Amino acid sequence: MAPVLGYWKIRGLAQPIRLLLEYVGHSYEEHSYGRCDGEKWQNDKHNLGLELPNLPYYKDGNFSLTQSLAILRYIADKHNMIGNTPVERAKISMIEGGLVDLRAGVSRIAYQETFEQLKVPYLQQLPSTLRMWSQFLGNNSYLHGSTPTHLDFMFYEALDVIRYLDPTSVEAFPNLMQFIHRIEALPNIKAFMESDRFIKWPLNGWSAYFGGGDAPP
Amino acid sequence: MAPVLGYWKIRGLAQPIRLLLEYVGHSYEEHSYGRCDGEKWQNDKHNLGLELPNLPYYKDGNFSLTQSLAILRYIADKHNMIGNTPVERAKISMIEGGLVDLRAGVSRIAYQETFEQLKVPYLQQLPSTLRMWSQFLGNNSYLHGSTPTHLDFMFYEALDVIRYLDPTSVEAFPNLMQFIHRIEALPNIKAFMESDRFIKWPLNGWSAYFGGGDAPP
Ligand SMILES: N[C@@H](CCC(=O)N[C@@H](CS)C(=O)NCC(=O)O)C(=O)O
Ligand SMILES: N[C@@H](CCC(=O)N[C@@H](CS)C(=O)NCC(=O)O)C(=O)O
Ligand SMILES: [Zn+2]
Ligand SMILES: [Zn+2]
Repeated sequence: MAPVLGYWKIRGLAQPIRLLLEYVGHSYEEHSYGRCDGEKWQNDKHNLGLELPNLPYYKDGNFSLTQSLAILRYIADKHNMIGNTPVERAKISMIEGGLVDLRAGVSRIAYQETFEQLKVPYLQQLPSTLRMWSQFLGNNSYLHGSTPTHLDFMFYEALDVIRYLDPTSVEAFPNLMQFIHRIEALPNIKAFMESDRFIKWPLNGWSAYFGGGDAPP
Repeated sequence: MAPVLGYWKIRGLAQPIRLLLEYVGHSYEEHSYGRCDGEKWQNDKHNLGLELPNLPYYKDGNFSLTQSLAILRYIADKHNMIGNTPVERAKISMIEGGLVDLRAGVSRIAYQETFEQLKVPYLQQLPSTLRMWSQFLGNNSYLHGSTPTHLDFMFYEALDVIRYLDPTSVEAFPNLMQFIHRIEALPNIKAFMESDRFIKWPLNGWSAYFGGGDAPP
């Protein structure tokens, strides 16, 4: 019946997609692959009709996609959240790119042993990165236009992951904190987050020294 | 008068932009940062009017962008290459994501001392990735539609870099070689590749162990 979103049973790259789906209210099924389901994925991989096999994937009948940003932009596009002029469309793609980097910064250091060493320079850098994001947000409720878009769920997830790594870093910018609360207050987001479905943990792949494991440390 | 692309004087993330710009004739000047211009950049960084400062950038009057894919898409959009329906748009974004992944597989190991060890499993996985790309392209001349797009220059650059790392990986796929030759024969691209301004080297940032340094070994 309903479209499928396949991903590891983790937050990671798919969580902004789930948040967007939930916020716009579109029906979907998740096909989760748990920590011990590596081989199940291997069996499905070349077998789902996908043109560029990967996780996450997204299947709706005949139509299928991979690449998390493409999936997210597909849903976004349905709600006219990707811009209407070359200038605006570009601006949105820049925002996405920066948000991809914001998230990936955490991922780049989370999978190696020396994470606690790497954390040190990371936090030296972070405040300017965050400052950049807080000036870009400014006094607006959302990153672009005046209602939530996929950029906002991207940004929320990144922030939330990063607050976890160091709660005070994000806490130093009032507008980012108020943003975090703004999104958590969105009724479909709140309901989702309070539901059976919601995946609080892990933030990254299970094998991560930070954001990994079956539960928080 | 002319728009400005700014980047390190390397191939890297900018090469497909440059290739696209030279293919369509969107006239431009290139503000180049050399190996020893770290300080230069640091100082322009916050005084170029950039909302999200970063390399590469693109300035065109009052308009500016960062994010390599965003710049790429801005130009492509102006030339009708990012699709016209939500489905087509979404597939194009999927192909982009796959292509960024393909280029990044090189970058993720090339900067590490340990590159020659990491090379070995990279080359074990590589044949399966190239197979995916080879079948996705099939008998078509170009990745999407019937004329060159930004995807085809992202793809060309990724494959050229990979061929350099391991020629016969790519030569095992005749359709991929024909694609490389097809791009190289486009008259605008050819004249470009033969010009003084072209950058043949380095592939990655100078400080890299694969595709780094001021010239090939
Ligand atoms: N750029 C891709 C990266 C996807 C990716 O690397 N996915 C990983 C986990 S986050 C995976 O398990 N891929 C499946 C596979 O390698 O077969 C995206 O955004 O989707
Ligand atoms: N996701 C960005 C990455 C940008 C990036 O990492 N740029 C590096 C060089 S590859 C840089 O020098 N950034 C400028 C800076 O960090 O100040 C893109 O695609 O443009
Ligand atoms: Zn809808
Ligand atoms: Zn033109």
